[PDB]
Amino acid sequence: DCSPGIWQLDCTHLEGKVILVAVHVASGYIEAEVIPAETGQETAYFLLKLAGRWPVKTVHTDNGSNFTSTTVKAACWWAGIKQEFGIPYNESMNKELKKIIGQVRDQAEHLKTAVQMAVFIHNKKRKGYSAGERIVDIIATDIQ
Amino acid sequence: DCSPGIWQLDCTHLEGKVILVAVHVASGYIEAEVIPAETGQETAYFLLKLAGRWPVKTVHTDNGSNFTSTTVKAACWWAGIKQEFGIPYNESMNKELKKIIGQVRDQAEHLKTAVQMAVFIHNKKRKGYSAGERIVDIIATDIQ
Ligand SMILES: O=C(O)Cc1c(-c2ccccc2)c2cc(Cl)ccc2[nH]c1=O
Ligand SMILES: O=C(O)Cc1c(-c2ccccc2)c2cc(Cl)ccc2[nH]c1=O
Ligand SMILES: [Ca+2]
Ligand SMILES: [Ca+2]
Ligand SMILES: [Cl-]
Ligand SMILES: [Cl-]
Repeated sequence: DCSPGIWQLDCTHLEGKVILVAVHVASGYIEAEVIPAETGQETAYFLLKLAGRWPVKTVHTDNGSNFTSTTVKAACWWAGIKQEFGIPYNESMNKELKKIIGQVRDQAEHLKTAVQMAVFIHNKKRKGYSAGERIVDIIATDIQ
Repeated sequence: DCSPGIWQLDCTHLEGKVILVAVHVASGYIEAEVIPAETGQETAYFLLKLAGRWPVKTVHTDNGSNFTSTTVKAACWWAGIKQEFGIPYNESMNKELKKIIGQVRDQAEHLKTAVQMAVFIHNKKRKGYSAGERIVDIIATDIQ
């Protein structure tokens, strides 16, 4: 998709741990972190954090049951976030992010550190704007 | 100050808990969260997260000893962050953010939720651009 308010939110597993990945669809910009466990509390918290930082209008996921908890629904309600239905189920940021995580894995002891390093590398890499430059360009243009 | 790479990073205390607050100096845009405890590990982790999301060149703090830990220094080294020395010690986002936190405190059980709600309110409030609009404007203009 390409609307500037659309985000994709999924969890991946690595080293018996859970990584929450949010992708700004229009830009490829990512935010991610290791979460203690795959729960509605964690997801709702991540969403509130995301919505305070970017203009999040709609969120899609590849696992719809991710968004059934009362806590998630309350976070989306409070922040004014809707579920995206204009993206069908049939990218692979998860493999690409895991590729980068594997590249920097030894640069840190804890996976959570490695994940942030990978996010940094992903968002700054030019290919020629970076995802980080693209998101601010897309959002700033959408204001004016 | 007004350079687009300058951030201010402090901790506040509330309800026997610790809130890490990062302020984009040029825009007034904030990121914050409740951290388990006031440690170098927590600060370094916050900094890596921040640097992967925004172009962080320099960081100032009101408590210089915040940045003495080996872990913090390594995070700044890795991300290419320098300590800001162009801002002297003699804003009050901490009182203003605590004001908003107190306004929404009952809207959530856990302080960490309240804090994100306050960040959201702060960043979206027009006064007439919002801090959230100002930061993307400042950063996007600084690319082109
Ligand atoms: O390895 C981790 O997961 C973070 C970490 C780092 C570190 C911080 C930034 C980049 C890479 C590693 C660290 C670094 C030093 Cl010089 C000493 C203790 C340290 N202790 C830690 O826990
Ligand atoms: O109160 C918290 O700190 C978060 C939270 C919320 C909540 C989520 C977003 C905004 C406000 C509160 C919640 C909401 C419902 Cl409808 C049910 C269980 C819930 N349980 C929780 O832990
Ligand atoms: Ca319930
Ligand atoms: Ca040491
Ligand atoms: Cl280490
Ligand atoms: Cl509650």
